[PDB]
Amino acid sequence: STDSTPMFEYENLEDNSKEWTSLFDNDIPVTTDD
Amino acid sequence: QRRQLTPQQQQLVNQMKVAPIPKQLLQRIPNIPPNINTWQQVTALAQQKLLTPQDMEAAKEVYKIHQQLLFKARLQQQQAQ
Repeated sequence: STDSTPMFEYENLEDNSKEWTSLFDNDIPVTTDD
Repeated sequence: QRRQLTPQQQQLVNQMKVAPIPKQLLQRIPNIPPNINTWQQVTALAQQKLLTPQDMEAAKEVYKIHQQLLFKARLQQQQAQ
């Protein structure tokens, strides 16, 4: 049958969702000190 | 200075700047004043304070689902070529 590995490498659930929710407050950053 | 950029993450987050919300996702957030699908122009909804707390909880799903769809759209399970 079709053999595939459900375990990935980079496709992991990160907890860095902050950067996605801050877009509702700030759009374009004035500086890139990150 | 400091500058972190992973090739795998950069490609996903940097591309989310110019990404229009598909019709499949538009159904989750109906009656949109801008009527624009590009996120750069859609974010204005929250900036103009038009987005209410009740809309906020809905936008969260849209952005998340969009990020997931973008990954599959890049791979493509169906190749006509």
